[PDB]
Amino acid sequence: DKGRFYAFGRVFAGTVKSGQKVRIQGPNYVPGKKDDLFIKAIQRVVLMMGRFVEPIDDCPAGNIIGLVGIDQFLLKTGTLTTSETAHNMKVMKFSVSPVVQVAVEVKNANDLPKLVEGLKRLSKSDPCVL
Amino acid sequence: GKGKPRGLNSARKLRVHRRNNRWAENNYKKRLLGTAFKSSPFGGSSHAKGIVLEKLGIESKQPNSAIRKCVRVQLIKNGKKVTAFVPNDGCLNFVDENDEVLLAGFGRKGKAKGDIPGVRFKVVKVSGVSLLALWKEKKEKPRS
Amino acid sequence: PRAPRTYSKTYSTPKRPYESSRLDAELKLAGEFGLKNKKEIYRISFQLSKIRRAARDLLTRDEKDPKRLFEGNALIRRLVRVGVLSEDKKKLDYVLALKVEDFLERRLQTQVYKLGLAKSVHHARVLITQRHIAVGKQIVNIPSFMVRLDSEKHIDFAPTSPFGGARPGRVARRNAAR
Amino acid sequence: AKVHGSLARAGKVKSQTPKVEKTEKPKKPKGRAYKRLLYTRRFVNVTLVNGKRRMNPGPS
Amino acid sequence: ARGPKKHLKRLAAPHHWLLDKLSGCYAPRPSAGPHKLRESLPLIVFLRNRLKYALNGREVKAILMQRHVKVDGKVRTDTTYPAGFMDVITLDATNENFRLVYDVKGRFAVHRITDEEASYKLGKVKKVQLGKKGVPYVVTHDGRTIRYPDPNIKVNDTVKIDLASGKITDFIKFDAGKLVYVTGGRNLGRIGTIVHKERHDGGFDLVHIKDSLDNTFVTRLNNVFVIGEQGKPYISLPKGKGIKLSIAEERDRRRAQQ
Amino acid sequence: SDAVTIRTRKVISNPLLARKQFVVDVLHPNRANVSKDELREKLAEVYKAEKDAVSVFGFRTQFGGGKSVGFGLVYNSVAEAKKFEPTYRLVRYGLAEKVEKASRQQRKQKKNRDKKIFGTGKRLAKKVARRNAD
RNA sequence: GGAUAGUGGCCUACCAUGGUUUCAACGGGUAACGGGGAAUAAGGGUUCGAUUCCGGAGAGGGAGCCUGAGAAACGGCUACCACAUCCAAGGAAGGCAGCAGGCGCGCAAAUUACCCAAUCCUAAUUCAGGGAGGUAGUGACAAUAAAUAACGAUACAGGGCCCAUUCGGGUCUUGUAAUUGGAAUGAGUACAAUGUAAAUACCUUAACGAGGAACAAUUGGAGGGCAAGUCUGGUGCCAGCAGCCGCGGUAAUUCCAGCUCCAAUAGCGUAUAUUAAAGUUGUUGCAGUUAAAAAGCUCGUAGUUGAACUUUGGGCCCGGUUGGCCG
Repeated sequence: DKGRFYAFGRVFAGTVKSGQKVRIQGPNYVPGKKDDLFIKAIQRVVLMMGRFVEPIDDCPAGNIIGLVGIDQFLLKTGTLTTSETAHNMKVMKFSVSPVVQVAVEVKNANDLPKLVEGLKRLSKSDPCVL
Repeated sequence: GKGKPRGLNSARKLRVHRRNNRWAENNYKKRLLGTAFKSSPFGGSSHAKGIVLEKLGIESKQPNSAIRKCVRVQLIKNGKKVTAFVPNDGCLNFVDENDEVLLAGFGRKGKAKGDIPGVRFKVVKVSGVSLLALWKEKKEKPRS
Repeated sequence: PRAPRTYSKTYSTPKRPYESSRLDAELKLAGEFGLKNKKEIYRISFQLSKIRRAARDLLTRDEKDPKRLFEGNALIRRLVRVGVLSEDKKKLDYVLALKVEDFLERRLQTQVYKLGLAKSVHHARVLITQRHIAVGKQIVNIPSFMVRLDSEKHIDFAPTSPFGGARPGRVARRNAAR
Repeated sequence: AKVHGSLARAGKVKSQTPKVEKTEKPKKPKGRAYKRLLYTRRFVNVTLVNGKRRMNPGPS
Repeated sequence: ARGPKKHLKRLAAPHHWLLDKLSGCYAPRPSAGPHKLRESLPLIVFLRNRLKYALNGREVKAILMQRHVKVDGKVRTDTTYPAGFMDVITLDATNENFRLVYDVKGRFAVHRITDEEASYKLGKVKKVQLGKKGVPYVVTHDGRTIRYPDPNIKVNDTVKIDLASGKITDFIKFDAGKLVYVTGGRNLGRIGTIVHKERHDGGFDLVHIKDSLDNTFVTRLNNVFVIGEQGKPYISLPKGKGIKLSIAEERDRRRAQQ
Repeated sequence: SDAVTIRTRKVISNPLLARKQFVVDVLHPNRANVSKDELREKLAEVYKAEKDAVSVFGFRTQFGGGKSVGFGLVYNSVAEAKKFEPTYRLVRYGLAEKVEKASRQQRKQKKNRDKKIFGTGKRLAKKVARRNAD
């Protein structure tokens, strides 16, 4: 669909329950002052399988689980926690930094929102064009 | 006799001036002719989103001096060209190219406000957040 | 698709809101009778407008008019029941001459001040919002009761009140226990 | 007659102004107590009379 | 609307049953029967909100088929039976007989009648006509038909059905000086005397009725109901006797009672 | 609970269904409320009935407490009470037991599947047993 | 003459050339279903009215038709039109503007929940069913009440008035306090009872639940209209403010920050539309020489208005309403 991506992830500590207040911490977040720390709760929890949604209310720690109620806050990576000083993990070092560049234009009408939402879609789909 | 008909059965006759002479009022032909529906670029509504295409700047008119840091927005409904203006100082930094912005009127119901010429639409919401709370550091704009 | 329940507003904002003389006048009344906001005074002024407007349409009729007397007799009976009109001036004239003070001093807070159960208008507000004072055998929490001089002899501390015997109190219990 | 004016001086006064914190003050009584505070400070405890009533007199 | 309609919503109900508005948004639609839908009273509200024996609909349902209520002599079991005017309700236990009559105010009353009065019922004949095989028959306001009437019986008269064998036992001629009950219109619920009436041979025949206190009111002939002659009624009148005092007098009457 | 002094108002007799309906007012000074079963036990002797012969409902607590207003019924016989009173209040104290019929939505789904099959379907059950055995 | 259940150019054959229209026909569109009504104000009046009730239309656009008392039924079919599912390629099954819920669109609009317990309806009929309906969940659409605090004792500063024994008491006070004390319940916790098909909510109430660092209330302005600074610091016609007039070009009563004040208060501001304002739509109730406006003048249709005159009076009585000697 359009902009309803389910966020794949891995749970290490705590049992994730659908419909729970969640404090999302981004890479720029620090435990000292204000950052991109939002208190938006998670809508539900969906199990990952062969292209179909499996609703699950709760899931314990130590597993790998994707969640729904995200993708309009985060950009590339992040962590969702509830502790007041939950430190973020190390920054992932990508394989190859962008080198080759091209100029993208369009000869059609003012489809700027379509192109920007498309590039956002690629950006969220994989470590694609920044 | 004041120049107006005063017959006991002159209701229709007195009515036909009232139907045609009332066209002079601004409230009449601006409402039941469709000017807001077909001529105004807002569609006769209260709020409208849009997409920014460039960053512009207009100076001031008579005795005055100010670059108002206006913006150019294409509305998502009618697909027309409309020049907007942020009513807030220092909000040029937060807005950027390729931004979904919600705008509204100026309170004048369709004429330019002051020393800023041409613009009749004011930026209200930016990328799902508002500029008023943005200056107060209450909320932070999302990156995307 | 049930029948729509009727609702209405009980106050009207003025056509002239910013007059320094008007604010000083209403602030004197609000503070004197112990009011928290200006909605309460604006509420009873709408009733003043209503009752004056409601009385106006009777005087548009000749004396001894069947609608005028029945509505008039019912009108004077209601306002003399609540006591805003004197007993011997029931001549459908002082109802229009009635001022904001008359409808304001019939408030339960004022009568609590009159009977001296509070000794201060602010004290009257705190003993009525804490369901400490009752009328007859029913406990009243709403500050505005418009006692009608018929229940006035039963304004007394409720049997289930900390001051009138009963339990000593909540905070006093912990201090005594400590 | 220009439409491409410079867009560099936006947010200049806001960035250069000194930053200070809100000074702590005793808590105010909200509700009927505040209007009573209005009652005393306007008629009961009016200080500066002279010729006409003032609200916030300045340092003379 | 694709044929007839079987429902009544609880805002189009005529006021004379005095039903509320919050307790449900529908109305207990009476079925087709002796009287019109807008001119009858359902038994559901008559047993629950009028006389207060029952509190629930299923309670009323179990009452009827247990063979207790008897309407117009017959037992009957329909919950939505359209009870109307001059319908006798017979109760085996509780020794009470009910006759539904319009009250002074203008609604249905709770008048209690004796068993002897419950033995007969008075009706308003609508049309007299010679049917098939030439046998004449008359039809009352409830639609019940009586055959072979007395020649002197004409349009707009009163009959007394035995209520047991369905046979007439007494008739009342329509003329001046007859006690009359108004049934319908804005001025229903009164009883006066017949003095005169303009023919007005263009429809909507009009009559003038004077009350016992010289209160003259005018109502159509479609709403009148002869109940006797001057001073001698054939039925037990309800309390108040439809004098309809001026609106100031009920306040005086209520004040005097208390 | 202390000196309840239950008083009955608007008492009427209904031989139509052999029960009496009335509105009951109670007073509970220096007490929160009164539980339903105590009224039923306390109303048995005043109207000569037994414990399982009175049914009550309502009792909306008045603001401030100390008094409650409700409506009560008294049944002449146990067998009579079963065939008048609905099941919801019979099961409440001790006079019935509501066996759960699974759930509402399950019943609708089962009913619809019954409509989709014509006849008893036992011939259909064995026919697909052999045809889908492979 | 056919058909209907019925009258009828409803249709057919013949005959006649008729029928409507400046008293606004006909034709265009309606961000037009109509009314019962809502907004808003002395009166008059203006706008809106899909929307809780009634009367009409639709089941995606037409047409045809089945049964059925009752349908041109689409949660019933048939042809075409545009979509669109499933396919182990023959074909089968479709119309959520019914309830939830999903996508597109849009400034704009909620749960893929529970119960038939209530108010009714239907069937062979108490018993069964009804996303009818009710309840619950989200919800600052709009409406009502109403939290965030009251009270004592000390230090100043007082006003009538007693002493007139010195500027001493001030005996009664109204507030200010980097003064201190008790008493008070609520929000929030929920043992318990009632509530509800079961519940969840209201209230009662074991018990826990203020001394401020706390249980912390905001939205805008302080030049005029528009009540609220000639306070402090920063920028210096740049940034800007401002609904209008209007301030900033190194002394800002208007910009940005701190103090204070003002307006409303769990409400406030902003944008669009309407109403009173507007005697700026003027029938009530506008102006027409110079503010915008007497057609160049004359004749005249429709329309509007249009002379006076024709029953005035005088007596005889009767019964109703108001107050009035005599209570």
